[PDB]
Amino acid sequence: KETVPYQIPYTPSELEELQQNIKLELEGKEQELALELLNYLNEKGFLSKSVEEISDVLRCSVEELEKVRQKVLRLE
Repeated sequence: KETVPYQIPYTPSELEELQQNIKLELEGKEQELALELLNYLNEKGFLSKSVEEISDVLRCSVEELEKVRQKVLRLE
């Protein structure tokens, strides 16, 4: 790869795909958190920090954030 990529820093397709996949996959008390942070800050989601970060920001358990993230990341 010579020239710079296209998914940098962050692309819309990724964010939109993340939120959609969240509400399309997760549910109950899983998609809410994921979508919450996603809509709360687009910069924090696709390439968001470690699970610990998102968890600390959402004040929710890391385990949950990990499950939702893995479910929405499994697509990749």
